[PDB]
Amino acid sequence: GISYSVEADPDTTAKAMLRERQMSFKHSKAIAREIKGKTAGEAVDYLEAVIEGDQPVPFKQHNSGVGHKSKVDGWDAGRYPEKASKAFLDLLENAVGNADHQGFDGEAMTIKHVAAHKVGEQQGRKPRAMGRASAWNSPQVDVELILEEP
Amino acid sequence: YAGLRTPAESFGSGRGQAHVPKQDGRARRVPQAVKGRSAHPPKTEKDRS
Amino acid sequence: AEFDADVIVDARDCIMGRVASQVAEQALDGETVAVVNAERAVITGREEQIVEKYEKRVDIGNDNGYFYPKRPDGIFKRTIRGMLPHKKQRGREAFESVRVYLGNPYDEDGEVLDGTSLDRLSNIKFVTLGEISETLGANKTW
Amino acid sequence: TELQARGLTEKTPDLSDEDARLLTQRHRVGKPQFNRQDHHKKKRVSTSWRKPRGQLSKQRRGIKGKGDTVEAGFRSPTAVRGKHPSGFEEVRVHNVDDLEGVDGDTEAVRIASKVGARKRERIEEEAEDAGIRVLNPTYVEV
RNA sequence: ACCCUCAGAAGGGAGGCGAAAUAGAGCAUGAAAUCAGUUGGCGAUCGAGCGACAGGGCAUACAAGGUCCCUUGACGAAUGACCGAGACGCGAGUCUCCAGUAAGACUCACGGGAAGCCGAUGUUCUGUCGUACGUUUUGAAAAACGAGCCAGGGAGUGUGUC
RNA sequence: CGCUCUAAUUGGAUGGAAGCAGGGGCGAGAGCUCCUGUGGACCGAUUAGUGACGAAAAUCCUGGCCAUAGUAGCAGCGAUA
Ligand SMILES: [Cl-]
Ligand SMILES: [Cl-]
Ligand SMILES: [Cl-]
Ligand SMILES: [Cl-]
Ligand SMILES: [Cl-]
Ligand SMILES: [Cl-]
Ligand SMILES: [Cl-]
Ligand SMILES: [Mg+2]
Ligand SMILES: [Mg+2]
Ligand SMILES: [Mg+2]
Ligand SMILES: [Mg+2]
Ligand SMILES: [Mg+2]
Ligand SMILES: [Mg+2]
Ligand SMILES: [Mg+2]
Ligand SMILES: [Mg+2]
Ligand SMILES: [Mg+2]
Ligand SMILES: [Mg+2]
Ligand SMILES: [Mg+2]
Ligand SMILES: [Mg+2]
Ligand code: NA
Ligand code: NA
Ligand code: NA
Ligand code: NA
Ligand code: NA
Ligand code: NA
Ligand code: NA
Ligand code: NA
Ligand code: NA
Ligand code: NA
Ligand code: NA
Ligand code: NA
Ligand code: NA
Ligand code: NA
Repeated sequence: GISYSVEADPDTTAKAMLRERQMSFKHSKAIAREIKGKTAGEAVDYLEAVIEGDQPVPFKQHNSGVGHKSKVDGWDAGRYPEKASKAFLDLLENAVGNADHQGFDGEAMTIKHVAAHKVGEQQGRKPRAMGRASAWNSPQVDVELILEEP
Repeated sequence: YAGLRTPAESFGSGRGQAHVPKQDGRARRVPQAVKGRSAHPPKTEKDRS
Repeated sequence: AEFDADVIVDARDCIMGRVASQVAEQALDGETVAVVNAERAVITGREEQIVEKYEKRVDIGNDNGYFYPKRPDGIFKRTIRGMLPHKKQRGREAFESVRVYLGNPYDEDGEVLDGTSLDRLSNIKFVTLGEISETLGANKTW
Repeated sequence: TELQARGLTEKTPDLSDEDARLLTQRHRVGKPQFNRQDHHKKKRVSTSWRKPRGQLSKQRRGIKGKGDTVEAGFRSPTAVRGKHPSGFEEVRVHNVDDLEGVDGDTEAVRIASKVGARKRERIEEEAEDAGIRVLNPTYVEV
């Protein structure tokens, strides 16, 4: 697994992590990218809107064949990855909770750092025609989050 | 006989593969193959005197 | 709309190629040039063959394209571009500091460059850029 | 309160006029990188020099722009070949006894990296006393 | 261990042990290919063997390199004037003298200056040259053959005789 | 020039060896060497030997990995639930 790739002052910071999550790593890069700089509470409201289908997540890198979305500003392709979004909500619920237990105002803290990392693949095999089998794997994702006072 | 204890055979042309002896889909015997024989190894017969 | 030209060249009764050659050289030396009275610029030869060459350039093309100008405005501009490495930084800068005009939008009368003037009393086989454009189908806006 | 290197760090060797001239030449002329052909085109191909053997190799054929090929004509002047940029001739040192016979006017010493701090301390103080510069000195808070 | 969080013997947070947890369980070290975030340089008007050699921009903690810039002066290979005077040429221009003079690369000395400053490194811009590599071939950039990328592995050895 | 192990002679290391990463110096070059960080126990030099001693390639071997791609398939069958 990963370790926090960024320095964090304990007196003004809160941390959280997700480990070996079986979810789309590509959806994860997109979500992290979009919620960084936001307030913990803002991110939560954002992700809930994504899950609801009222707010699209811009797909700037992994966008092949992705249909354009009108609510996407400055870009075109976007989607509503609910699974990875739900996992991020768990990450934020934990972070904000850790933050509160430390005396901070969890929700009001800024997302100083958020990043997904592909830690591996749960390997699978799919039988194909002609007596042959091919890979059918599941990505494993770690994600760090550092909340900071503003 | 190190590396020679195998009936590995090459499939020849046809499957987009190099003509290398294989056994159970695994290369064998030849010196460039992992687990293959040592091409020119130390030999007991050599006069070291 | 205003062009601070260091040099204003008068193309009336002047050999387009010889003017262009000098305007190219100067623009590459840092000079901002303005070619005036392009419609009255001239090219020597048999009008019929001259026109065929330019008509051919208009007809040439495909999807990728071969945009060839019909107005004496562009013809001259393009003629100059061919004497400049317009795809290189220095070439493009020089070309962009050169502008051709129909008539004279300035107060000053342009200067006649040496060796470019054509004596009408000694020549009958030549054509006016404006005449070429009219033949090409351009709208005589001059 | 600040960091200062032990030893005669500013010491310079005394060279004949001809040696200083040749040293200055080597520094001025320099040499090409002499990196292997196409090392930059393939990660699996390292920079380490290999004579181009290809029958069709552009570098082997001496085509301009494909890099210089190793030749004896590139050798540095005999009189200065191997000298530290300062002009000193280097002497590899592992202990205190290695300092014996070393001319501090003409040679500077380089303590092998493997030598520990305890032995370096003795070597450094004993070298300074003999008027010998240590190219890789310890920096202490003076 | 304890506490908080959680659907939770999960995981996370805080905490504890140890010289070291980036020694926390397929747990010594931990390369490359490569991925996430981020820094420097370039960047949505522009052209493709990706570079070599020159020269500019921007970027740079220390260490392990310390040089570099301008006035002037000294030395000064080959090469080598302008101007002026005289003399020729239809003319472009040339001859003689000024003069092998002034100039002339490198190097040095005096005085002044730089410390991102000189080298060097990253990136990028400009100039010149440039259609990989290896092999097959008279002729390969080749619309001839091979390789997705990287790491590791991968081919003159022994006896006898001459 | 570089690699392995042997021998003689002779050195380095927990006051931090090998290795790795980034960086400085030397050599026409093979390659040598230093600094910083990491690492936490081994490592050289000279001379004489030794040899399963040097890779960019063989539709080379094994392993790992990127693009392909959040793409094809998860519809088609007289049993449409
Ligand atoms: Cl993925
Ligand atoms: Cl067209
Ligand atoms: Cl061009
Ligand atoms: Cl006429
Ligand atoms: Cl030699
Ligand atoms: Cl010199
Ligand atoms: Cl041989
Ligand atoms: Mg689509
Ligand atoms: Mg079957
Ligand atoms: Mg074996
Ligand atoms: Mg390379
Ligand atoms: Mg480990
Ligand atoms: Mg043939
Ligand atoms: Mg190898
Ligand atoms: Mg010895
Ligand atoms: Mg080869
Ligand atoms: Mg493979
Ligand atoms: Mg596709
Ligand atoms: Mg039905
Ligand atoms: Na994209
Ligand atoms: Na929009
Ligand atoms: Na949009
Ligand atoms: Na067997
Ligand atoms: Na024997
Ligand atoms: Na003409
Ligand atoms: Na056309
Ligand atoms: Na540069
Ligand atoms: Na071949
Ligand atoms: Na070739
Ligand atoms: Na061809
Ligand atoms: Na593949
Ligand atoms: Na071998
Ligand atoms: Na293959």
